[PDB]
Amino acid sequence: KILHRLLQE
Amino acid sequence: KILHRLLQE
Amino acid sequence: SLALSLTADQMVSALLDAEPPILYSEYPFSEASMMGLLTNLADRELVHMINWAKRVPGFVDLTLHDQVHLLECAWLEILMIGLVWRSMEHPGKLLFAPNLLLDRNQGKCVEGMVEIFDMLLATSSRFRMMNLQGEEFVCLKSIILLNSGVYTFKDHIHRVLDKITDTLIHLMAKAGLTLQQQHQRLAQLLLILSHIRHMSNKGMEHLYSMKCKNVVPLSDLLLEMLDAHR
Amino acid sequence: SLALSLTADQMVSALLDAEPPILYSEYDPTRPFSEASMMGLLTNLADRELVHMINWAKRVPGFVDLTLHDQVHLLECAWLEILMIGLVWRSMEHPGKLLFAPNLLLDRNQGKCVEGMVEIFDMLLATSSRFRMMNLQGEEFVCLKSIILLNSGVYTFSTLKSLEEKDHIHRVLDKITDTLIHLMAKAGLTLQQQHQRLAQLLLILSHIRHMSNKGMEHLYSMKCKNVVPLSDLLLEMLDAHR
Ligand SMILES: Oc1ccc(C(c2ccc(O)cc2)(C(F)(F)F)C(F)(F)F)cc1
Ligand SMILES: Oc1ccc(C(c2ccc(O)cc2)(C(F)(F)F)C(F)(F)F)cc1
Repeated sequence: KILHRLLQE
Repeated sequence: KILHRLLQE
Repeated sequence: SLALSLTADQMVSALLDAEPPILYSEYPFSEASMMGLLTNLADRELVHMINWAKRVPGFVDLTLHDQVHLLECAWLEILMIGLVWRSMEHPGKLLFAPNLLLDRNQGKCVEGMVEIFDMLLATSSRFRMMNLQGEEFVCLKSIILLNSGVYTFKDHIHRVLDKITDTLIHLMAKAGLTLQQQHQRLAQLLLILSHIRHMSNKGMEHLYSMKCKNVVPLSDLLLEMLDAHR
Repeated sequence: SLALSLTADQMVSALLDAEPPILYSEYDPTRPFSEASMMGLLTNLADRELVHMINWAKRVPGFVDLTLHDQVHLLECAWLEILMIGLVWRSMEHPGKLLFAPNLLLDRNQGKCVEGMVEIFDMLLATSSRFRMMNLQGEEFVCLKSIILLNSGVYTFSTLKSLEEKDHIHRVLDKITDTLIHLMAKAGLTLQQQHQRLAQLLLILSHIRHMSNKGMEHLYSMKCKNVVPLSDLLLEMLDAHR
């Protein structure tokens, strides 16, 4: 899930 | 419109 | 335009005074029976809403076309905030009418409904914990009427909107709030209007989908108000 | 908490510092366009802005203090509002035009070129016009943008404790409110004028919420049409709504 991933960086 | 009528009492 | 020459006291009193009455529902549920009751009630509330509107200081100084526009844009928002207001002292419950007080489980009887119930209940809880006052409530309801459709048309409406703002702070100074509590409360109240707009948008889609499913026929008035949104 | 401790001026500095960059599009004015292609260009652009937005959000005081779950929710709820207010801000000094990118400045006539998009463009234009008449300031705009991120999802978050997640957010919002007053007082506004402008600014957020909801319905609809293809992150953000 892309957003989840970007928020974790 | 019914609204028109109602607004003009 | 008389609205501008009124004092805060007078504005508040005019608004409290124009308040529409709390209507009763026709005296468990299915989808058809539920939507039947609610749409019957909503139709009656609309008639009283239109009359309340003409009693909002400044509203009647607009051309008929502008009155129609504002009401067409804000009608569901105004129904919803009223609903939330009178449900305030019934935590977990939505007081549609004194004889029709529903909870969330009753919201699952209509497809797509429980999601909207939840948002409504949330708003009610927020108002409750903010200890929203009736005088504040009527100011907010009035702001919704003049604001929701204004940027989609004006100085007259913003003058009046400013006046209502002045009236809200006034009410707060009275209750004994410090300057800092005043501008913090003002902001808190106005930000909830954003959520009310969101609930309206979701509600309008839901209503449109139920018209499409031909679950219950809608009144010509309700269909007319709905249609103004597409 | 670092956020609840900043001064008005430090708050403004922090937000101004965290501003994402203005991106370019693949627009080629040598090429005439179609409704669909112009929608491809805008979609590609929004997808790239989104990535910048997510990293911008991390830099908004208080945001990082929340659970990943809460962060995800706020962005899912606020993303299109944030793209939109950013768009109207940079279009502010171009009356009648939307500045999607420095190399892509559109008027409504060309937005009519796509389906049901013109209604949204006109709303966006109206907002910019409103910003213009209010003479909105840069420090005010950054305050508003962060209010949207924090506020839009705060009522739709819930067993007992997460209740304290909501209270932290409300404290941050209160600070941003204090910040806006500070600014207005500085610009030499009477008390009455500060209150009135504060209300004017916050009421605009209602219209932005309205535009977002309309845009979301238009996006979901593009998808169902399989004409304009959507990016993966964005199909994902869209889905978090319907
Ligand atoms: O106080 C009311 C009364 C009716 C409603 C309606 C409604 C209630 C819940 C919804 O999810 C959608 C519409 C209903 F369909 F029930 F009549 C409507 F009038 F807005 F359409 C909302 C608020
Ligand atoms: O920075 C922005 C802001 C809005 C947009 C729009 C958009 C958003 C997502 C898309 O896939 C296409 C357009 C939207 F509909 F959101 F407003 C548009 F204005 F370009 F239409 C694109 C980029």
